[PDB]
Order: sequence, then structure tokens, then C-alpha cells
Amino acid sequence: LHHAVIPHGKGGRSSVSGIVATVFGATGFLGRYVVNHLGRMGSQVIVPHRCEPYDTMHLRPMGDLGQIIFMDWNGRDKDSIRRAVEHSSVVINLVGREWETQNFDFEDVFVKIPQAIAQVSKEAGVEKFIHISHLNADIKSSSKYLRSKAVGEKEVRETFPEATIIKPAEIFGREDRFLNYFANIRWFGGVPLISLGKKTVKQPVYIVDVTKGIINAIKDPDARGKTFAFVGPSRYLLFDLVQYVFAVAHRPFLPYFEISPFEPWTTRDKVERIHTTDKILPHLPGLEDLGVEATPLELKAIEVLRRHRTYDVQPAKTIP
Amino acid sequence: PSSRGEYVVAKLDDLINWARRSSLWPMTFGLACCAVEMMHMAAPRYDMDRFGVVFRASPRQSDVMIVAGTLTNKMAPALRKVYDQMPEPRYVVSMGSCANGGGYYHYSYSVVRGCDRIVPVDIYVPGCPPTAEALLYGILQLQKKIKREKRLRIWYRR
Amino acid sequence: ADTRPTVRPRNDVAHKQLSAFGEYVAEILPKYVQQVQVSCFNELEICIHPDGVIPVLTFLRDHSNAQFKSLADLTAVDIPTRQNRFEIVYNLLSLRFNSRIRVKTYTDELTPIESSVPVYKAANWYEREIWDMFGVFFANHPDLRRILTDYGFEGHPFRKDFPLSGYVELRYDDEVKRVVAEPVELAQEFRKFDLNSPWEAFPAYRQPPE
Amino acid sequence: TYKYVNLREPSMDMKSVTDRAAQTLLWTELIRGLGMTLSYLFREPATINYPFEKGPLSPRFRGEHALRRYPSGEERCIACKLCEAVCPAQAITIEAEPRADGSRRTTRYDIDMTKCIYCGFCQEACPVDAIVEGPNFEFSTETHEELLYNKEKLLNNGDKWEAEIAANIQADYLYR
Amino acid sequence: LVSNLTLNFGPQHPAAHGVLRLVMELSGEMVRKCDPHIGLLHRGTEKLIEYKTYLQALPYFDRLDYVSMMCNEQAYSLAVEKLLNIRPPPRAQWIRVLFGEITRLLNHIMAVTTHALDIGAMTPFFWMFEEREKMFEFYERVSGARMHAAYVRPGGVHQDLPLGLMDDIYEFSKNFSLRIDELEEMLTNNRIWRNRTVDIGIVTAEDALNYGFSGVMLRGSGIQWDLRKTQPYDVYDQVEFDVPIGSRGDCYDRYLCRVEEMRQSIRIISQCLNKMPPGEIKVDDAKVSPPKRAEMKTSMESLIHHFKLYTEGYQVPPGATYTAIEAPKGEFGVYLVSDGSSRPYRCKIKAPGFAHLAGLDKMSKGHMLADVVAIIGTQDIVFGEVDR
Amino acid sequence: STSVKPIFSRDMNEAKRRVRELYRAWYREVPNTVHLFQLDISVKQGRDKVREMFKKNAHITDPRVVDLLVIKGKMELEETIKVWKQRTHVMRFFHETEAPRPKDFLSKFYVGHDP
Amino acid sequence: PLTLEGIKDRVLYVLKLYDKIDPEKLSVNSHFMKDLGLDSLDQVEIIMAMEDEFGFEIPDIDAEKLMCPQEIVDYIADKKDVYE
Ligand SMILES: NC(=O)C1=CN([C@@H]2O[C@H](COP(=O)(O)OP(=O)(O)OC[C@H]3O[C@@H](n4cnc5c(N)ncnc54)[C@H](OP(=O)(O)O)[C@@H]3O)[C@@H](O)[C@H]2O)C=CC1
Ligand code: SF4
Ligand code: SF4
Ligand code: SF4
Repeated sequence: LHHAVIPHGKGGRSSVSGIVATVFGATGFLGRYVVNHLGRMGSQVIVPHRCEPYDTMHLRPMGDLGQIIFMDWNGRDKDSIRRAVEHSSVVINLVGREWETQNFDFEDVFVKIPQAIAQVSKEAGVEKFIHISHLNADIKSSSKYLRSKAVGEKEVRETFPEATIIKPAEIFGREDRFLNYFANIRWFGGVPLISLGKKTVKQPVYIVDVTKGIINAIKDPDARGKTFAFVGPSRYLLFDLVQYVFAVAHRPFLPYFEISPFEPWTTRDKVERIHTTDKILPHLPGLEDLGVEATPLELKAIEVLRRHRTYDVQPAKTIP
Repeated sequence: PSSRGEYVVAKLDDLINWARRSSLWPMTFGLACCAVEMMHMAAPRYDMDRFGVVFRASPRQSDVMIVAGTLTNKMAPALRKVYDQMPEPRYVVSMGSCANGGGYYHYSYSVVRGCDRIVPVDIYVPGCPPTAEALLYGILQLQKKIKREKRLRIWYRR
Repeated sequence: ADTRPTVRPRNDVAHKQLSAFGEYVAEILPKYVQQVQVSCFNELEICIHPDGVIPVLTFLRDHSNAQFKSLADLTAVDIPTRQNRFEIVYNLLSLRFNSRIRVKTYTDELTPIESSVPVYKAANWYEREIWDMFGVFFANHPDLRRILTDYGFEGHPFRKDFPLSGYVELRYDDEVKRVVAEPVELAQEFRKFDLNSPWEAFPAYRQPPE
Repeated sequence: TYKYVNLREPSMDMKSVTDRAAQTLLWTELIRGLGMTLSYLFREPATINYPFEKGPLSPRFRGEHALRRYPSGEERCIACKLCEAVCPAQAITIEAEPRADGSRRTTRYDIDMTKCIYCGFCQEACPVDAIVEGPNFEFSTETHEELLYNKEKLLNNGDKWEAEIAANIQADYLYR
Repeated sequence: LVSNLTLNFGPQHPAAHGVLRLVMELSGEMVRKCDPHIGLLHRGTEKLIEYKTYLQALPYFDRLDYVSMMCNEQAYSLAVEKLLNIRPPPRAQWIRVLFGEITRLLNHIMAVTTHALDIGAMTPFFWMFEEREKMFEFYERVSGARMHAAYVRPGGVHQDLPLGLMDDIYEFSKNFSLRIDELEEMLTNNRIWRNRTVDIGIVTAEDALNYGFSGVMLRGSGIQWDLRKTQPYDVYDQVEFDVPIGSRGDCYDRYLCRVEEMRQSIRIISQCLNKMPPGEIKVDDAKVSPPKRAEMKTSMESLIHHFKLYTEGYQVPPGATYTAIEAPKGEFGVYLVSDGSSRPYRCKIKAPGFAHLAGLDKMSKGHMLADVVAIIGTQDIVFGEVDR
Repeated sequence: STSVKPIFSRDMNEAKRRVRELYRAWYREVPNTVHLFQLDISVKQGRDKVREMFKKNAHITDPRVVDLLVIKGKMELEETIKVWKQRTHVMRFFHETEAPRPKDFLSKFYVGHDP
Repeated sequence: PLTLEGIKDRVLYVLKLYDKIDPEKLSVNSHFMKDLGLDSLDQVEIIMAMEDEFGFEIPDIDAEKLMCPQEIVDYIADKKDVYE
């Protein structure tokens, strides 16, 4: 080690942990939680952000004085990546869009950028590289989102062989776009667009468990070079899941929106993914192997959906 | 005429920025002494209203929160409550040593060591208390910070 | 009154009058008064057994030669070396006679003290402050509850053994969307200074050797 | 010696009763209050045109901190730590050692400007006029880290503001 | 208990007194129970003072009643001086009365104008803070700080008055009675103002004393009591002024008392300017007061005393005193205990606002909700001293 | 001596009575608190916490120490019932942000010098 | 209306719900503290169940005595004045 990066303190805010992480995509749903947990234990977080500085203000309270540092970067400019990972020990990558835009398509957010971040990380001496993928990633899947996730996951495993590739399922939480999707898009102005909802089986994982899993992959030395699958305790039927969501939100459920500029809310590919069936890949290690217990949907679903609820609830039925 | 999309976005961005900085309605937590200097910034000599900054703004029409005094542990939940109710865009101005980092009660058991532990802060105004003129300099620094925002220009390149 | 520009003059007539009244109070309430002393700067203190509060405070308020109608203050001092670590101090004011008097008693962590609210309604909040900061319980108090510390605050900060910065500190956590308490960790520890000089400053206050 | 602020007895003659009746019905005092506000509308405003005009200060004003030098250019600070000992807020942190030429000079001088109460005890306690509070009161920052001054910052402030600081000391050192 | 309205001034308005959480039970428009909750500006000041020398603790007293900065300092200095058994020189006693009365004017302008501002009369607030702004310049010229002067210290004052200050104070005092008169042209005889203050929050003389009230809160009810007249402490025995006394014990008499105190303060300030004597400003005793910077750089003894005074501090003989002054808000007193070292063992602060606020429930009984705003204002509550 | 003024109980039997009563008031309250404060815990987790707090003070045998423990517990209840607390104070009992702290020698040995 | 055997039906119904109590060891006379092995704290939880079930308050003095279901049924009867 180096005398600076030796852990000190009691793991709190003003303590030292020796983790010096660059988190790309720190301003997203998954990024805000990772930065939060890295900053509870006194890590040095470099936050490369493309957005306005205003959009990052929520991250500033998450660290002590000096612990969170912000940088500009452009996925196309490699030298902006290098300035971001030059002094780092772990480089976490959470870059993605649920939708394409004019400038970045799914093959640029998921293949060309992650490969560039991984290559510069190798050439800059970085030791640990966390790359996020999807559980349902498949070269033969119709959803273009997942096919890009498959190729990009293939290039990371060649550029940075010692990289930890994490494959979660649909992640649910307060700011998720999974249960918030079933509560809003299905309800307001519409009746569910479920396409044969009885044929889809879903295994969703809580955000904090994914956040915990990512951290322990940094602190666990056997995680290097290993691909993981983070899945919830239970498998649900997509039809029942939507039904259960509605009961929590006290919105009546009756079985049976164009993409646009701004931020497509509901899209062609999103439906193709909400219907893809959560692959079971037993040989891949999961949260069990990182010291995290997957948390039930039922506990952490009233938390997510209490806002939609306007102004005595029965759980869903699991699929063995 | 002829104009690019980049040019249109740059000019619209200047319009909304000019409006947002020209009409800053501040909410003020007058927690302690520093509230007295905030009141002097409203009095005749400096007259913050002449910049377009209204003397009194409700929490749910406010554009900027000015934290003027010591934030104790008993008070911290209420300040975060007010902050969440504020509609965006929202900015926090930390006024004086107490709010900046605890100041002269920094080593107290009942005091938050800086309001940046509770809410994100955009400008820090030093002093114990900062002079009314020193606070006015801080607000004018927030106007320049807003002038440099590029929300639309970023949105175009997304 | 002497031509010593920098030395506070002595008022000896005030010292004599306050000593006469100290005996008067001791003669009238011998059951309770444990000590009477008048300082050099003319301030009478009556020390009493904790059970004489109400009789002693009532006599000073209502007697035609006391008439200490006003409770100027009420506070506790913590002296951990004493067996009764807490000393309760009553500062009273007489407007008829333009005089002040101090009444002191003592207690421990597990001995209640009679509430003086029956005598001075001013003592209601003073005793809530004493309970909150010192953890001294007052019996028969109309409404005893914390007055200064945060809700759910464990401990009594003004005890000499309570650490200056306490044990818990508050921050806002994004994950749980609320203000969370956590064990205190300071980026810069409070630096303790040893300032006492090793040479005696005031012989008049020298204590006899062990 | 005391006076009665409100112990008048209103006169009960008809002339006085009619005066109060006229006041009650014709709103006389209320019109008088409107007169005073009208007079202020035609008085000149006390506002000054900040930042082009500034409020008056004095030489004794306590502002941003700076470390000074002797005319030769050597630092005045000898690392006696009298400022660190006196600082009511414990805002000052000092370390020292013998310099390469054997001089008694600091290697760390820090002021946590967010701890400081701008009381000026440190300049009162300094024996060599090394630490001063300058005339600058316009140095608000966007981040908390920008308000934790190390030795370089305070030396740079002394180099930046020496011209004014020296004149202010010249004006007030006899009072001190 | 028709309804309990938990009124938090958390989203504070332009008052700056602090923040008060008020829990009330409103049986209609009327108020049946009032319960102030006052922990929001509790900063642990009394405990922090135990870790500071006597000099280091003085700035804490600026930040209690932060509209009576130099009056809070004087109370601390009078307490410490009494334990030290020293005397400040005659010139400093006049400077401390002079700035004690400039501070009384500062406090009453805030008290009356923010009281009126809460009851809708916004304009006098701006009229008078142009005057407070000119008073803040006197503070800055003698101390270098507009508010927390740290100027009145045990033994006297830190520095002497700069040349030309007394003329500027006289010029301010010459035009100031007219400023008060304009304020009374807008409030004294105004029927709307009287309807909002007359026979509101009445306090009887007997209940005032038992509840611990002091200052205007007593004199409004007709009690002839002023510490400056009955227990004088600096040169107040050498200045003529009258004490305003109320007759009905309501808000309106308390409003009149404060406005008359501003006039008597200008009367006193006039005498201080004429009677200011020459001499030194701090006790000429270097084991308490620091020596002049010229002597410290020339004399061995002065350098030693300078070195020790700003490190260890002067030791105070063991003892305990209760010292009180007539602060603008009321009787401000400190119970200070010395263990013989250079750091106080215990410093209990007696804030007049602590008792007054505790007496709010008594005063609010049988009044409408909009009156409570008027009752709190007439008490002149600042939560720096309520909580400490 | 052992002659000491009592707070309320004059022997442990009376003290254990007030302890028992105070547990009734807390046991009834948790269902209300979990609703008024909109907590994310189940009423079972809440009632276990009340059991945990009462259990930690089991060894106590001094009648006076028990009176004060009850006095403090009632003040805590009065704050929660009257809703003087806030959602943040009620949830401080659960320490949901503090990370797991080990208790076995090897675990404490790896991280730091704390005993 | 009263049904002394009705009382015993509900009491056993309530105790059957309490998660700690194993149904098998339960008897009309099984001791809470010894046979069942509950703690004093748990005995207070059970009594509170009966107050809800039988719509009245069981005082603390009485609550300590009701140390087994048979005692509960007897005590319930007396306050309801069931003479069966
Ligand atoms: N949450 C889920 O359901 C699942 C998520 N994942 C993976 O998790 C990761 C993050 O999840 P989430 O946080 O929900 O994704 P978000 O969309 O919430 O945030 C993604 C981040 O990527 C950044 N970003 C997007 N496009 C670009 C770009 N072209 N150039 C630079 N930065 C860019 C955004 O920054 P800005 O906002 O500044 O554009 C944003 O901070 C993604 O990689 C996703 O594939 C995988 C499986 C399931
Ligand atoms: S920073 Fe200074 S003036 Fe402001 S509240 Fe704190 S002590 Fe008072
Ligand atoms: S001005 Fe006062 S608080 Fe600030 S560094 Fe100097 S001595 Fe310390
Ligand atoms: S700045 Fe002055 S007082 Fe402080 S260490 Fe240097 S020489 Fe000593």
C-alpha cells in the first residue's frame, strides 16, 4: 500500500478507507447510492459528470470535506477519461440510457464508451474495474438494449480481464424506473399495455443490495475476474407484479405513448425488456457470495410507492 | 434569416438565466445573529429589493434559501423539510461561520458542524457575522453563478 | 473608598448589614440552615439541608423583613468530587429592601428535590432546565420534561463527565431520505490545553495540607 | 426619578369631547400618519449604489486574515503559537521546526475560516504583527474547501493586501 | 381542546429573533393553552465557556442577546472584575455607559420596529434601521466590528475612542429625537395600533414579580424598579434620567415605556459626551490587562505579562458571584464560579427572555390567536439568550 | 448509610409495577406510531424494539434507578404520543445507516486498534 | 349470553394465536412461566390480548395473578358475573 491509502478511523464520515474510486454515471439512479455508500466510510470519490454542476448538487452532502471531487468528461474524448482515472484504484462504470438519443445510440453508451473507459483504466494503472451489465443480456434478444449489453460485456472482459462484471435484474427503489413505471405509465392516462403478462417471470433486486454488492466487490479480493448475477429473493409473474404494485398504490387495476425528444417515457425497447424473462444462470455467483442478503420486494415496496398512493394489503404469489 | 440550433439554444439559455438571476426571491432562516445582518441588507442603505430580491418570500415560492445562524441538531430536520418543499431551481446560501462549518460552537454537542451536512450549498459567505455588504457580495456572486448555467446547451447535446 | 485607583473599594456597612441578616435567618430557621457566609464583595449565601427548600424559600418571600419577592435565577453546579455532586443555587431579589440573597442546597443523581414552583412560578422552566442539563429530578413539578436538548437525546450535557462534543452527530442521508444520527467523528479533534501554572497565585485560599 | 408614560385624564368638556368625536369620525390622526409617509416619498433615499459605492469602514475593521513580512521580505511570524493559544474558536493550527538556516519558522499555518469568529484576538496577541485581519470582506466562496486557508494562502493574502494593511496599521498602531 | 395548532416559525419570516415552535390549543379564535418549545438555538454555550479562559469566553457574551452586544459584555466584565477585586478606570466607565446607552437605542429600535412589523406596520422598520446602520458605524470605529465588538473587557475597554468619534456621536444624537417623533406620528395615536396593543397581554404587578419578570415587563405594571437607579454599577449614579412607568400593564404601556427609554437614553448620551474624562482606558495593572504594544516590545516585564495573559490568562480568585445589569431587554445576569484557575468553573447565564417566554402562557389566556403575535413582540424575545 | 429518599417506588415490587404499566402504554402505542409517522417498519419490528429496550435494563435492582428509568421512558412516550418528535427521531432507534460492526476478535483485529 | 364454556373457547383461541406459545404444550391449566416458559414481559402481552377479546381492562394487580389460563377464565368470569 501507500501511507496515504492505509485505512484509518472507525469507518465513519471523517475516517479513511483507502478506496479512491472513479464512478462514471454517478449522477444516475444507481450512481447516487454508490457514491453515498462510498462516502459514508470516508472514500475518495471522483465524480466525472457530463451534466450541469447543478444536477450534481445532491452528491455534495454525501462526503466529508474534500472527499467528493467533480470532473468534466466526454465519452468520446479519451484524454478526459484518463484525467478521471489517473489517481484512482477502482473504476466503477454505471453509464447507460434506457433510450437512444440522436448523439448516443445503444451501441455508443454500452459498447464504445465502456470499452474506452476500460482501456484507459488499464493503461493508467488502475487495479479494480467494476462494470455493470444486465442479467438478461443476450446476443439473440430482440431488445436492442440487451444486445448492446451483451457485446459491451464482451469487450470489457477482453480489455480488462481482471474486471468484475455485475449482472443485475430489474432494480427497484425510490427513484427506479421499474415499479415507478408500473404505477405511473400503466395508470395515468392509460390502462395497462401488458402484452400477455402471464408469460413473463421477473426476479427484481433491491437497490441497496446492489449497492452493497458493488462495494463488497471492491473490498473482496476474490471478486476480481468474476462475473456476478444479482437477483432478488423471489421470482414473480409480471402480471401479478403489476397487480401487486397497483394494490400498494391503491390504484384500481383493470387488465387492458410515442417516443419523442426530451426524455422518452415509455419506449419501443423498454416494453421489449419488461417482457423479457429473467434468465437463470446458476453457475454465476450472486449476492450470497458477497455477504449481502437479497431483500424482499414486499418490505421495500411500500417505501417506493407511498408517493403515488392517493391521500389490509395482500402479497403477490411467487413462482417456485 | 439563418440560425443554427446551437445558436438558438445559447440565446434562450441566456434569457432564462437573465430572468432567474434578475428575480431571486429569498427564503431566510433567521436562526441567530446573522439574521440581524440579513435585515440590514434589506434596510435603506443596501436595499436588496433594488436588485429584484424581495424582502420576504414564502418557502414554496422561494428561489434561494439563506441560512443565517447556527443550525442546531434540534433544528436540522426542520431545515431539511423546508428545503425539500422548495420548488426547483433552488439554491442555498450559507451565511456566517456557524452555518458554514459550525463556527464558534463547532465543538458543541448540539450543533451541526456546517449546514452542508444537511443541504447542498452553492455560496459560502464568511464572517461572524458577515457585514451586510459582505452578504450582498455573496448574493451577487450567486447571480453570476446562475448566469453561467448551461441547462439548455447541455440538453441539446444529450 | 481609598486612593487606590486599580483596587475595588470595600463597602463595610453592607458587609455588616448582610452578616446581621445571616444570623437572623439562621436564628429563625435553625432546623434547616447548615451554614451562612458573606463574601468579600458582599454577597450573602445561606446553605440549607435539601429538605428546607420550601420552608426557607417561603420564609424569605413572605416574611415582613425578608420580602425576597423575585427569583432572579435557579441553577445547578456539578462538582463530581463531592458525594452529593449537584449543588442547587437560588438567587433571590428583594425590592422592598434593595438586597439580594443566595440559597444553596445539594443532591445526587438519585435524590429528588422539592419543586419550588409552589413558591416562585418562575422556577417552572428553571427546574426543567436543571433536569435536562443535569438530570436532577424535581418532585411534584407540574410538567417536567426536556426544554433545551433535542428529543430523544440521551445524557445530560452539563455534567462534568459528559464529553464536550457528545457521542452522536446528525447528518442527512440520501439513501434513507432523512436526518440520521451517527457516532461522532471529528475531522479535527478539540485540542486540550494545560494552562494551569505550577505556582500558587492566591495564598489567602491555600488549603491545609492533607 | 420616574415619569408616567400614560396617566392622562381626558377632559370632559363639550369642546374636548367634540374634538375626539371629530377625530373618531373624520380619521384625523390617520390622515396625519399618511402625511408622514408622504414626506418620506420626497426625501432622498439612503441607498448607495453597491458595488460602485461602498459603505464606510475604519482602519480597525476586522476582515480576511493575512500573514505579513518585514521590509526585507522575511516573514514576521516566529511560530510562537500565541495566536493559536488565544484563538477563542480554535481556528488556528500551527506546526514549526528549525528552517534550513536555523530560523524559528512555521511549516504549517492554517486558519479554518469557517471556525473563525473574526474577533481579532490573534492580531492582539501576536508580538511581531505577523497575523493581521485585513480590510477585505468580499471573499465568499462556492465550496467549503476554499475557506480552509493554509500557509501559502495567508502569505499570498499578505503579498496581495500589504499596501493597504500597512497603511491601516500606521493609522491605528498608536491606539493599540 | 377544539383543536391543537402546532405553529412552528420554522419557515421564518423577516423577524430574525430566532425560531420558535409554539404548540397551542385553539378553542375557536381564542387560545386556551400555549406551550413554547425552545431548543432550536441551544448551542451549549455554558459548557463551552468552561474550556476557555476568561478572555476567550467574552465573545460568547456578544452572541447571547445579539442585539445587546456591548451590554452583555459589560455584565460579564462586571462579574469578572468583582471576583478579581479590581476597578476599571474612570474613563472606561464613561465609555461603557456611553456605549451601554447606544446599545439600548439599538435594542429598542429592533424591539419596537420588529414588533410593529409583525403587526403589519412595515415602514417604521426601514426608517429606523437607517439609524441603527449609523450606530453600527460607531461600533465598528471603536472595535473594528459592526456587531460583535468584543470591546468591553474586564478592566475597561480594549482601545480608546478614535479621534473624532465623539463629534460624530453628538451629530447622531442631535438629529435622533426627531426620528423617534416620526415613529410616534405613526403608532402612538394610531387607532389601529392602539387596538392591537391596548389591553393586550395584561400582567398584574403581583404576578410579574413572582414569575420573575424584569425590565419593562415590571415597569409596565407600575413597579418602580430599575437596576441602574437602585443598584448602580458604573457611573450611572452620576447621570440624571427618569424611569418611564406604565399604569395598565398592557402592551401599549410597554410600547410607550420603550419609546420613552429611547428618549432617556439620548438624554444620558448627552451627559456622557460632555462629562467624558481623560485618562487610561483599562485598569493599569498588567497582571490583568495587557500592556501597550509599545511597552511589550521594550520592557521585559511587559513581554512576560503579555505572553502569559494571552496564553494562560489571568487567574481569578476562587469564589462565586451573581452580577446583574439593567440590560435593554431586562435584568441580564451571570452566575460565575471561579475555582482559582484561569478558566471559569461554571458560568450560568440569566437571560430575561427565559422567564418572559415562560410567562407567555399566562399572558395569552383569553386572547385571540393574532394577539399572541403581539404578546411575544412586546416581550422582546431573542432566542440567543433564551437558549444560550 | 443505606437510608435514602425515594423517588416513587419504596421497593422493587412497586417499581416493577410501574415498569409493567409503562410497557403496556408502549405496546399499545407502536401500532399508532407506525401509522402517524408513516414508518417503513412493521408493527412487529417496532414492538420487538420496545422489548429490546426494556430487556437491556433487566439486571437493575435499585428501586431508585428503576424509578428514573421509568420516568425517562414516560417522557419518551409523551413525545411520541403528542407527536413532538419527528419521523427522524423515532427511526433513530434502529440505526439503519450504521454499517455492521463486528464483535469477534479477528474481525476487530483486522480493521483497527480499538479493543 | 355468558357461556362459561364460551369464555374458555376464546381464551384458548387467543393463546393459540400468540406466536411464542406452542399449541401442543398448551392446556387449560398449563403454567405460563413454567410449563410454557414465557417471560414476565410476555405474560403482560397475553393479558392485553384478553382485554381486547373481552372488552374490559385487567388491572396490573390482578394481571400478575393470572399465571395460567384456568386463572384467566375464572377471573374473566368474576368480572362478567357468570354464575355457571
Ligand atoms: N436500474 C436498472 O434497472 C438496471 C440498470 N443497469 C445498469 O445500471 C447502470 C445505471 O443504472 P441507472 O443509474 O438506472 O442509469 P441512469 O440512466 O439512472 O444513470 C445513468 C448515468 O449514465 C450517465 N450517462 C448516460 N449516457 C451518457 C453519455 N452518453 N455520456 C456520459 N454519461 C452518460 C448519466 O449521466 P447524465 O444524467 O449526466 O446524462 C447517468 O448518470 C446502467 O449502466 C444500466 O445499464 C443494469 C441492469 C438493471
Ligand atoms: S456566525 Fe457569528 S454572527 Fe452569525 S449566528 Fe454564528 S455567532 Fe452569530
Ligand atoms: S480572529 Fe479570533 S477566531 Fe479568528 S483566527 Fe483570530 S483569534 Fe481566532
Ligand atoms: S502569527 Fe504571531 S502569534 Fe501566531 S505564531 Fe506567528 S508570531 Fe506567534
